[PDB]
Order: sequence, then C-alpha cells, then structure tokens
Amino acid sequence: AQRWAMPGTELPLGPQGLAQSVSTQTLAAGVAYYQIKRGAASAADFWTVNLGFYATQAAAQADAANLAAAGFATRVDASAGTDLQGKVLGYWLSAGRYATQAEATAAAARIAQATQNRYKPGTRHTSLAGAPTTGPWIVNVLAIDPSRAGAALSLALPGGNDLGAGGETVSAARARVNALAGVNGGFFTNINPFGAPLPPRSPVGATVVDGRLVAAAIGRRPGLLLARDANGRQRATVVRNLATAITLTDAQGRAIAVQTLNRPILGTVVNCGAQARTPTSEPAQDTVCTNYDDLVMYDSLYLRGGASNTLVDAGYQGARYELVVDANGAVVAGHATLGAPPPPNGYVLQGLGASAAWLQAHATPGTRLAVSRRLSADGADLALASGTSLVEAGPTLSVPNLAQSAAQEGFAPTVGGVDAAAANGNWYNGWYVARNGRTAAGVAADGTILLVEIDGRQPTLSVGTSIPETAAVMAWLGATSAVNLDGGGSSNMVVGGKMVGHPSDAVGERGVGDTLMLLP
Repeated sequence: AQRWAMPGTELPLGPQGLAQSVSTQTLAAGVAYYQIKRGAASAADFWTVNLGFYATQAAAQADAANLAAAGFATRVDASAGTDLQGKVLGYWLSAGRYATQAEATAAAARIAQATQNRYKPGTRHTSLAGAPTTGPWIVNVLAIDPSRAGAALSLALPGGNDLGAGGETVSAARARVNALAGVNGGFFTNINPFGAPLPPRSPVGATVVDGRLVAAAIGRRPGLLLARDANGRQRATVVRNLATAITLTDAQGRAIAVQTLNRPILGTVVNCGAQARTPTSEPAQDTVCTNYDDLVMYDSLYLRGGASNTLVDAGYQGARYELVVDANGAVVAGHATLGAPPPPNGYVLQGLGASAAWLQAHATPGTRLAVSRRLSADGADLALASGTSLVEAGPTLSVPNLAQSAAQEGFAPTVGGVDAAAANGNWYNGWYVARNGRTAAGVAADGTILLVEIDGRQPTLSVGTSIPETAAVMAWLGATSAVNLDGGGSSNMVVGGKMVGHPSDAVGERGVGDTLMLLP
C-alpha cells in the first residue's frame, strides 16, 4: 500500500465551501502532528432556554401549555436523529433565540423565579444538536508509521498503578512518562454515587498492558490492539467483539466466574454488559446496572496496592466477603469487611451474594486457589503475552451500517435486553446524535496508526461531532479501520508540553482511566 499521508481536500464536516486550515509538524521519525481548523459560528445557530428533551411531542404539552399559562412562549425542536426504525428520538422544549449564553441563562432564571422553581431550565446551543452546521471545529491528529518510527504507542494506566483513585489527565500522564504526545484512552468508571470530590476511576472493558489483564470485557465491544509483529514492529489492529473469561478455581475443581478486576464499587456495573445482571446483561453505554452476586479481583494496580475496594452498591442487601491470596495462590485470610491490601504479587477477591458464600467457604488459610485468564476477539483467542496491549471502547466506526452495528455493540436507542427502563432516546440523542468532544483511533491501509481528537461543546471554538461525523472524519483521513474511544470531557491531546486539545468540562482537563502515550 502507498504511504499514508494527510488528505488535502475539505473535511466532511459541515457544507463544502467552509474555510479551513491544516498544519503539519514532524515530531520524530515516522511521527507527525496535524491540526485542522474548519468553519465558523453560523448566525443561524443560537442559544436558547432548555426546558428538556421529551420522548414525544405530546409529552411536552403538559409543560409547554403549563408554561404558556405562566406567560412564557415556547418552541418544540425535534431531535436531529431517529431510532433504528426511523422514528424521531424526541423533542426539545425551548424558549427564546439568543446570541449569547448569558442571555439564555437570564431567561432561564426568569422562568425559574416565575414558576417558583417548578421549572429549573438549563441552556442549549443549537449548533451542538447534530443538525447541519458551519461549526467551527478543531480536529487534532497524530499519525505514527510503525515502519519508520522508533517511537512506540503505549497504554498508560493512571499513575502507573493507581486505579480506583481520581484518574490521570492526559497532560499529567505525558509528563510522568516523558511522552512525545498523547491522547485519552477508552472508557472508565466515572460515576460518583457517594459524592466524593472525584469519581473513583478505573479502566473498564478488556484492558491489557504488556500482557497483563487489567479489566474484563464489557461484552460485544471493539478495541485497539497493539502488538509486535514478526519484524518487531508495532502493529495496531481494530478488533471486534472482545470477550474475557476470568475463572477462579479451588483444588477440587469447583469454579466461579470473576466478573472483572480493579473496579471500584462492588455490585455496580456502569455500561452493563456481561458483568451485569439487572436489568440486563447486554452492553448499554452509561446505563447503570447491578450484579448482586458480584466477584471482583484487586491487585497491585489498584490504589498502588495500598488498599482494595471499599465501596458497595447502596441498593445491595446481604453479606459481603473478601479473601486475601498470596503469590503462591494460597489464602492468607478471609473476613466479612472489604478493603484489605493485596500481598506482594498477590490479590484480593471481593464477593456479594453467592460469590460471598463461595469465598467464605474457602477462607481457611492455606487453601489453594488458581485464576485463569482468557481473552478473545470475535471468537479468536488473543494471547495475554508480553508486548501486547489492548484498550476497549466503541463503537466501531469503519462499518457500512453504523447505527445498527453500534446498537449491537451497546450504543443504542433502547437498552439492549430489556423488554419493551427500555427507552433510551434521551441518552442516545445526547451521546450519538448530538455533538460532543471525541477521541478515536484508526489504522491506514499501510499500517499507519491514526489518533484523532475533536474538541467539543464549545460553540465559539469547536462544536464537536456526532458519532456519524466522527466516522466520516476517520474514513476521510484514510483510516480503513477505526474505533471510537472515550469522548466528551475526557477528550484531549497533548504534544510535548503543549495542550493542543481544549477540554470541554467547565472545571478543565479531566482525569481519565487510561491514556495512549507515544513514547520516544
């Protein structure tokens, strides 16, 4: 295949005819960084008062007419997208047409005062909805040709060994490992049900660092595999349908499935999937499921080995139990409290429900246990070997049937496996159809690795992309395989000491659960 290079044409963002600029910078042999700026804020986009996103046009009438009775005219704005049957996802109830966010914020406060806080509206900018727009956009691209680069792409865990804490920003990770450049990685635990200063953050999905399994597959999801080929060159592959099996056995052969590793909050499974039981075992991004028979393993990568998990789903009722296991596979101790640190090169098992009972039955010190780990991509075994790393995310972008494929991977207008909690149009409108910051990874026909970050949620700077726009950018760039990584406020890119992304959270750059770092 011909050597990958940046196209010279207009990006598939907005109408053809927008202005754009593309910069090129060589960072090292076989490594380049590009920034694309495109478009401009349109006078046809604007700020408005957001009363909410309703599942039907009728469902807003009880509030729209209600607000009209209070003196406020409103506007019903249809979603820019549909479900898999072509039905509109829902309708915003809005009021006003404002040039600035401050005006919309004042208008929202006036509705709150008048309705005695019966309505507490937000604000919304129409450029972020996923309808046709002129932008603007900022797109940041790293390209690494493993046939020419001495640099190596690495999957960096937060602080190296500090899973379960507050994550690590892209900037801090790059400083810690002296990277040439870096981006955020795959999905991670970002729920904060206990109201801590920050959520407790660990990678989720099948996660491998230098052959070591760090977290289990969510189920049915794709990822980016980094391995060494026969020439010793790095090889990136977009893999699909990742699955893991982590099996705990005693010396009599009795077995129990470990659900994952190193995840804070036992019994709670954000993104659902195979680790979840209620309401579904299908993947469902950002949906919070439970497993009240949970079993999670904690090791030296969790809280630097100083402690294991201490949190349990607040809805769980029943027994809890923990086993501490040494490097030889022998039980050291069992007890009904959670949080003991692992022994050197050992681990801690924590269980609820039937898993708690299984662990307590093996609590005698000296009891011999073994853990086996298997990883596969679309049924084919992937060896957990030195030199192999893996990050899971999704959806796969390089497919002809994006909405249907993404739904099968757990990014759907309805929560998979729930009988028609099933409705999911509000989430899907906001995550898939509407524009957000994004990060994505792809591979060109010649093997060049492409890492892409798109700034979002900022109407004067970069509006971000829908999932279909993200897929279009990756195909335009020349990635013949491509997968969406974590987005929204997680998305950022750094080049040397320079932050080239523009994180979208009001509080600034987000600590994330793993990063992709280009090591010199």
